[PDB]
Amino acid sequence: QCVNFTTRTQLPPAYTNSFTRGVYYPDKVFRSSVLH
Amino acid sequence: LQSYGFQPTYGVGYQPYRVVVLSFELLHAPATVCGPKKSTNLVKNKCVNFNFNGLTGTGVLTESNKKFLPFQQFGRDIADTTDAVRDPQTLEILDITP
Ligand SMILES: *[C@@H]1O[C@H](CO)[C@@H](O[C@@H]2O[C@H](CO)[C@@H](O)[C@H](O)[C@H]2NC(C)=O)[C@H](O)[C@H]1NC(C)=O
Ligand SMILES: *[C@@H]1O[C@H](CO)[C@@H](O)[C@H](O)[C@H]1NC(C)=O
Repeated sequence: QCVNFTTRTQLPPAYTNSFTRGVYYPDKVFRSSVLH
Repeated sequence: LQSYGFQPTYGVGYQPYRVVVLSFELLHAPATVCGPKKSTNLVKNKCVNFNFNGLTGTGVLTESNKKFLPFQQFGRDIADTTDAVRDPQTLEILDITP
């Protein structure tokens, strides 16, 4: 069922500072005490 | 899209050729499937020729204390050599040193 719920509701997009996020595991290998 | 034309009267090259391609990746992730090679017993504190999921080697086996995360199968040194492994049957962590 298609429903046309009003509109996009004005302009939401604001901005923020992503300090040190977005870090994921690059490979499926265990490592420790190393600056990879 | 353009239509293939395949009839038995066509010669070599124009005939249909069924193709199967495998796109498997190896040994930077835990193994899941392989051949009929049979598992043996486990021995420790002895220089032995181990074989864990296709990774041959030589060294003594000792129960290490490193906590392998479930997506992790291998542990590596500075020189990219394997250092610890999780046995595919018993999920304990074993140190490997030649
Ligand atoms: C939501 O909006 C769309 C377009 O604004 C509607 O699509 C129209 O549907 C009518 C029939 O009810 C057609 O005559 C128009 O040509 C359609 N417009 C377009 C641009 O395709 C849609 O029907 C609306 N949703 C509902 C539930 O009515
Ligand atoms: C592996 O599977 C066999 C039978 O499929 C079972 O007997 C054995 O206990 C399993 N390994 C472990 C470590 O439990």
